[PDB]
Amino acid sequence: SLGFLGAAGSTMGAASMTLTVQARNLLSTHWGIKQLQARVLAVEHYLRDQQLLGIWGCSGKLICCTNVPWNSSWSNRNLSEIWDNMTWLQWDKEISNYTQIIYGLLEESQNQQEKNEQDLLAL
Amino acid sequence: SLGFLGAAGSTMGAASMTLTVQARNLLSTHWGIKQLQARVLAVEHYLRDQQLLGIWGCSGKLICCTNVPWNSSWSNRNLSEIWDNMTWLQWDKEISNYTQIIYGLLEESQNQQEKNEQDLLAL
Amino acid sequence: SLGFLGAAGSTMGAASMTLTVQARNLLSTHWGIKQLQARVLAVEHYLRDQQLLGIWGCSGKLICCTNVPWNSSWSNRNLSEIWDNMTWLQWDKEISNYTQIIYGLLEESQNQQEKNEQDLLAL
Amino acid sequence: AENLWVTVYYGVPVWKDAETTLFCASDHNVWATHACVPTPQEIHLENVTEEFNMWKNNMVEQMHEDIISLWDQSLKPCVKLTPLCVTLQCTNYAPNLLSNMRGELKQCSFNMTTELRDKKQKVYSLFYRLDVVQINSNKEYRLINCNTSAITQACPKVSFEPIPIHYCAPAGFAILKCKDKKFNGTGPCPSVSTVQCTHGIKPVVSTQLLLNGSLAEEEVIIRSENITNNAKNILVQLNTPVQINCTRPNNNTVKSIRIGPGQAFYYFGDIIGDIRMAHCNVSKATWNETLGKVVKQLRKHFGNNTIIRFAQSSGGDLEVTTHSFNCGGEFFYCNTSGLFNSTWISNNDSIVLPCRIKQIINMWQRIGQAMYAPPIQGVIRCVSNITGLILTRDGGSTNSTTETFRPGGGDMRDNWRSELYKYKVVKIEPLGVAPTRCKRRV
Amino acid sequence: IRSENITNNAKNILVQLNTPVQINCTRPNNNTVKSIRIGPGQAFYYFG
Amino acid sequence: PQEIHLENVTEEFNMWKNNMVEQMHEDIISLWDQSLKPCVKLTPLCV
Amino acid sequence: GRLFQSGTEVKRPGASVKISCRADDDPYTDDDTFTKYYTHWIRQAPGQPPEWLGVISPHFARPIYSYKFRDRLTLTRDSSLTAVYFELRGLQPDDTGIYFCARDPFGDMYPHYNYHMDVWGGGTTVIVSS
Amino acid sequence: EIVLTQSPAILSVSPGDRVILSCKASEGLSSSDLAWYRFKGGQIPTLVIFGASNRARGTPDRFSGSGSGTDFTLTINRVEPEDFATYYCQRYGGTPITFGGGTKVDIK
Ligand SMILES: *[C@@H]1O[C@H](CO)[C@@H](O[C@@H]2O[C@H](CO)[C@@H](O[C@@H]3O[C@H](CO[C@H]4O[C@H](CO)[C@@H](O)[C@H](O[C@H]5O[C@H](CO)[C@@H](O)[C@H](O)[C@@H]5O)[C@@H]4O)[C@@H](O)[C@H](O[C@H]4O[C@H](CO)[C@@H](O)[C@H](O)[C@@H]4O[C@H]4O[C@H](CO)[C@@H](O)[C@H](O)[C@@H]4O)[C@@H]3O)[C@H](O)[C@H]2NC(C)=O)[C@H](O)[C@H]1NC(C)=O
Ligand SMILES: *[C@@H]1O[C@H](CO)[C@@H](O[C@@H]2O[C@H](CO)[C@@H](O[C@@H]3O[C@H](CO)[C@@H](O)[C@H](O)[C@@H]3O)[C@H](O)[C@H]2NC(C)=O)[C@H](O)[C@H]1NC(C)=O
Ligand SMILES: *[C@@H]1O[C@H](CO)[C@@H](O[C@@H]2O[C@H](CO)[C@@H](O)[C@H](O)[C@H]2NC(C)=O)[C@H](O)[C@H]1NC(C)=O
Ligand SMILES: *[C@@H]1O[C@H](CO)[C@@H](O[C@@H]2O[C@H](CO)[C@@H](O)[C@H](O)[C@H]2NC(C)=O)[C@H](O)[C@H]1NC(C)=O
Ligand SMILES: *[C@@H]1O[C@H](CO)[C@@H](O)[C@H](O)[C@H]1NC(C)=O
Ligand SMILES: *[C@@H]1O[C@H](CO)[C@@H](O)[C@H](O)[C@H]1NC(C)=O
Ligand SMILES: *[C@@H]1O[C@H](CO)[C@@H](O)[C@H](O)[C@H]1NC(C)=O
Ligand SMILES: *[C@@H]1O[C@H](CO)[C@@H](O)[C@H](O)[C@H]1NC(C)=O
Ligand SMILES: *[C@@H]1O[C@H](CO)[C@@H](O)[C@H](O)[C@H]1NC(C)=O
Ligand SMILES: *[C@@H]1O[C@H](CO)[C@@H](O)[C@H](O)[C@H]1NC(C)=O
Ligand SMILES: *[C@@H]1O[C@H](CO)[C@@H](O)[C@H](O)[C@H]1NC(C)=O
Ligand SMILES: *[C@@H]1O[C@H](CO)[C@@H](O)[C@H](O)[C@H]1NC(C)=O
Ligand SMILES: *[C@@H]1O[C@H](CO)[C@@H](O)[C@H](O)[C@H]1NC(C)=O
Ligand SMILES: *[C@@H]1O[C@H](CO)[C@@H](O)[C@H](O)[C@H]1NC(C)=O
Ligand SMILES: *[C@@H]1O[C@H](CO)[C@@H](O)[C@H](O)[C@H]1NC(C)=O
Repeated sequence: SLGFLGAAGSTMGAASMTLTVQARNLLSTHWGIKQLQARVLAVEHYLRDQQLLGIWGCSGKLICCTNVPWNSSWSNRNLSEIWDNMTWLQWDKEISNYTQIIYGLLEESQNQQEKNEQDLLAL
Repeated sequence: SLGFLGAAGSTMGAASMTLTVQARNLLSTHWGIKQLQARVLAVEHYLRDQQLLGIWGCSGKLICCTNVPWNSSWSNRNLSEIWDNMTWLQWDKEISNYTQIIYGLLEESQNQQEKNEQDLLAL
Repeated sequence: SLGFLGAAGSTMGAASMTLTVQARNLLSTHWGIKQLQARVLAVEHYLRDQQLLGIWGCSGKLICCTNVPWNSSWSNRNLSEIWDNMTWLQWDKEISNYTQIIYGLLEESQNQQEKNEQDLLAL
Repeated sequence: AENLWVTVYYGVPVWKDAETTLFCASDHNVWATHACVPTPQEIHLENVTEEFNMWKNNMVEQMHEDIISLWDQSLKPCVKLTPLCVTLQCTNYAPNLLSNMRGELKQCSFNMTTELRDKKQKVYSLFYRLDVVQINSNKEYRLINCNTSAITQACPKVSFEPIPIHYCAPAGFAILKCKDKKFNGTGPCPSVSTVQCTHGIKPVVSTQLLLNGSLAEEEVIIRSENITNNAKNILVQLNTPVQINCTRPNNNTVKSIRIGPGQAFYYFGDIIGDIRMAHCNVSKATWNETLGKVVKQLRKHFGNNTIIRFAQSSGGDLEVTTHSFNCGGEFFYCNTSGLFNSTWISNNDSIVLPCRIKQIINMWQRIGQAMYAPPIQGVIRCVSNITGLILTRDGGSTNSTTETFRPGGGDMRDNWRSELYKYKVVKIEPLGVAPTRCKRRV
Repeated sequence: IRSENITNNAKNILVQLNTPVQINCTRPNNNTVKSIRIGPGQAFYYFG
Repeated sequence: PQEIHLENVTEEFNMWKNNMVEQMHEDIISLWDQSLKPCVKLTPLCV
Repeated sequence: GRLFQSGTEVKRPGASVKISCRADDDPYTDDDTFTKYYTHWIRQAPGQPPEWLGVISPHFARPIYSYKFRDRLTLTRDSSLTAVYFELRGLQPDDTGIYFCARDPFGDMYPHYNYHMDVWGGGTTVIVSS
Repeated sequence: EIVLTQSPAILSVSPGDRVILSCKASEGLSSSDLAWYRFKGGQIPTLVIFGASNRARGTPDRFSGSGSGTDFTLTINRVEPEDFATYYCQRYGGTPITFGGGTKVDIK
């Protein structure tokens, strides 16, 4: 019971129970072409994030698990100092330059979980 | 083998097997901007219902089960009179005012399942 | 590591591991309405293929399994001559006139699966 | 394990032939580069065949509309030249001249409205021979394209140089590119590539030649549909570029006048210098060597002892019987009949071509609309490459050994079929169907 | 017959017949048409 | 209305660089001439 | 719908004939018919099969003649984009007969690249005697 | 040069049967460049068929015909009093094009 973008300054351990208000507001003459571009751009920005979550084995979930290990070169912080003191805005600025290497590394864990499950089901 | 909207007046116990013909037809100069708005409106109306079914743990399924109990204040009808006598049009008018509370109660059951499954999978 | 449409002339047994390079590029004044017409058509062509894979029980997966048996009238080829010699372009031309029945036959494997599980979950 | 079941695959390399909408990408102003997507990154393929075929593509027929709509967009907000259609008292400027230029460069005077509608203004100007028509001392001439069209003056702020643009496809589509050395019109390609969009495509306007086009490989290649048929044009492509030089040595003067409230009109002034004629120079030795090379290339289809004879054009309008192009903002028309002399049997100077200037032009046959060409102040020069010619042949009886070849064409799509011949739009489908031994759980 | 209300004489009454009845009319004048040019590029077709 | 208040969060606010005061300046001059297109053009006044 | 050509002119040996084949009769019209459609001219003698006489392209009125009537046949259009002409110099008492003009896309249109003379227009007659 | 000949030059038939209009080619037509015209004395010669087998705009269901290689046939389903007229077939390709001689149907 916080609202849309209400837990943006709270703790990450307490903001993980209110992920529904940010995931349900992503879809909801001179002005004839001005209003038409927004309804295309919002649908495209929603479908890009829906496509990026469908190829990781997390289509339909909010908090899913993967098999990719967390490298220590990205961040040296432990569990006791991230989910108890830092917010999401301070955490996004620390791994902002490592987004392009994780998003590929989460991809190769899909087919490796898809091929080895394939021949297991062909027996 | 009925067609599109063929079981609209049939029994709810018999129209639950023909859910395919309605879920597959939702996607398929003066008239230059008239035809462009209709496809955007259809895409948005399909993606809204796909987003509402993705945050309930029922993404990719047609008939899913939830954990929210049925309150007796919404309807006092038993099982022998709903799935044998009434159709869907007569049933939608009885719970037409209790939609936004069921839609709100169905959202917390996703988080209360996902947090417990995340706490169970962390061991 | 081949690139976009890199395994198009390779073997089907070797092109089954590079499915992500073609599945992630499906979404990414005179020219004011020329550029706007493509952003609707690409989103519609992506959403049609996402809707066709959602009503088969394969929403979120790349290589899924079904219960529909492969008939011998469509193709009399064995396993050692398809996934070792033929490419993905030569295989599509052999079953090009059988797509309209299999897409029907994959539908009835869904409603016979969700219903027969449903009474399994009501006990 | 013998009873195979069907499986579907997402993201599979399989495609089909389909048409779609291409958009612009290119990186005062020109007609094209006003609002486009800012732009290599090619992916090579191996041992896959594809049936490439030109003259039936959907890219050279969408560009033919995307060029004329872009030309109309650069002609709509300019000044409409309505009140020019008056009686022009017009005689010969520079009389008793014993040179070649005698009939052209006529001096006419007429009345023109100003910003005050009660007052008029007498003005003097020079118009070419192809711009005035007499109608029944000095004579009373009128405009060439007034009784069937309404002329609009083009905007002098925009330019007319061809900026290389790229036609780029959205998500879900690709461009197959053939990378073969020798490649005719219809047939398979041994090595293809999947590209998003192409290199620099210059949208130049030219007839009877191919100026500033793409080059070719080490051998000259010819292209036609069914070249025994003498109805389709022969799109040849030279291996080495030959240069043509032409200027306009008459010193021009552009004078301004105000036809109404807010509008403007730039007309021809006088000539301060010598009354000369524009002419395009080509080097004779390399042009004769190029003609011998294309004759030796064309001799592979009609045996050995067949006399190939280059002739002049047939006739018609000015855009086929002469060669027309666009130099800096001015439209030229040169006869080029000095390059198609006597025939070829198996057993340091420069050739000049007389070139005239027509102001009122009518491109792509827009009936009811016409554009005015404002003059360019000073001497303007143009050096151009020639990569490709437009040739067609005639019929004949059975006992015929003199196969004639005349430079015709005139189709604007042939200028875009020599630069978009190695590209083919294609639509990929991500749904694959295959049987295997797999079976899902209950 | 069809109307919003029969007792209300403000709404129109749309009737629909069971059989189609024909009605014929011609223009028996020859009515030649002449043309004139009103300006640059336009046209004007007037009465002859 | 329907505002949402936030706590424990700071943001680097900055005027004279926003893309909203330069979009409104275009939206006003694009709407000014739209109300003058069906009106009468005052051409023959200049006597 | 239909093409229009007029003329019932008689001729003498040693003169020239002029046959105009227009589309939509009112002179101030912008049919645009002679713009993206080839036009065939075909002669027919009485008691003889019809023979080809000459096609004209709609791009810039570039004519394509045959070898039988090459050196004595000029045909083009005027400044307006209608009313193609037909000038046959060097007359003869052998070509007495009817003349026809037909519209033909000649494989240049967008649907299917067909080859058909969808409409023929009128048909004039040319006789010559002394 | 491909000469186009027609052996049934004279034909006579009753209204209400099927007639065969055959045509022979010289050397290997491309099976996609051929046309049939319905000529008459002092009328408008219209087209009846495209290419090998494709109907025109003003053509009813009773007009058809196929053929490939060097033989081309026209198969009329029923004979009407508005169809008793001569027919002329033509080809395309290299200039000059040549008609197919001439055939004629008649009432008897
Ligand atoms: C096939 O391709 C070839 C390419 O190889 C084409 O050949 C070229 O075509 C272009 C067409 O635009 C020619 O450009 C024009 O050149 C004019 C001549 O200027 C030259 O000489 C002067 C002498 O002082 C030099 O200064 C110039 O150098 C300029 O460029 C260099 C580049 O680095 C700069 O560093 C310099 O500082 C100069 O800027 C040239 O060498 C030139 O006058 C003309 O420019 C006019 O038009 C442009 C665009 O509108 C204006 O920006 C500019 O101010 C000029 O404007 C004129 O008109 C206005 C009207 O108000 C007047 O107020 C001005 O005073 C002025 O008179 C233009 O740039 C090019 O020369 C030519 N050759 C080469 C080798 O590139 C073929 O055309 C092509 N064939 C086709 C398409 O059929
Ligand atoms: C381009 O035009 C040429 C010329 O019309 C076409 O070539 C022709 O092709 C046909 C086959 O489709 C040939 O017919 C064959 O004739 C031989 C006897 O010569 C016969 O034994 C065969 O059974 C067949 O009927 C025809 O001869 C040939 N003409 C010439 C002059 O070679 C060609 O098909 C056209 N199209 C292309 C190249 O795509
Ligand atoms: C282009 O050059 C040719 C060749 O000089 C011109 O052809 C001349 O045409 C006239 C017209 O009857 C003939 O009398 C001359 O004999 C022709 N010249 C030669 C050398 O045969 C032609 O007029 C020029 N212009 C155009 C527009 O083609
Ligand atoms: C519009 O004006 C042009 C220019 O005069 C006309 O073209 C000429 O028409 C006469 C008709 O007697 C011909 O003799 C000339 O040869 C034509 N000049 C050419 C082709 O350059 C044109 O006919 C006029 N259009 C009209 C009146 O509809
Ligand atoms: C904000 O910070 C205070 C103390 O700094 C803390 O007590 C509080 O829980 C935080 N969150 C909110 C939402 O106020
Ligand atoms: C094509 O090349 C790949 C490797 O580059 C090879 O595995 C495959 O067998 C080749 N296909 C054919 C038909 O030669
Ligand atoms: C301009 O108008 C005046 C008004 O009478 C006339 O005398 C004069 O001849 C006109 N100018 C021309 C060039 O005809
Ligand atoms: C194109 O070249 C290939 C290679 O020789 C040839 O087989 C084919 O017939 C040619 N096609 C045409 C239309 O010339
Ligand atoms: C044409 O211009 C070029 C420009 O460098 C020059 O080199 C050449 O000598 C000129 N003349 C000819 C005949 O090419
Ligand atoms: C052109 O080149 C050929 C080379 O075979 C040469 O014989 C001839 O003399 C040259 N000149 C002319 C005018 O043909
Ligand atoms: C024409 O001559 C060339 C000379 O290189 C030869 O290769 C070719 O075979 C000849 N053409 C014919 C049809 O013999
Ligand atoms: C081409 O050159 C020859 C050389 O004498 C000349 O006789 C002929 O007239 C020229 N061709 C033309 C069209 O002028
Ligand atoms: C042309 O005339 C102008 C007018 O002042 C002069 O400056 C210029 O030198 C002349 N010559 C050239 C080649 O531009
Ligand atoms: C002609 O082609 C050559 C080939 O590299 C090129 O260097 C030159 O710039 C071209 N001339 C132009 C575009 O004017
Ligand atoms: C009019 O009525 C006649 C006979 O009553 C009928 O045949 C015809 O279809 C009707 N409609 C039209 C548009 O003529």
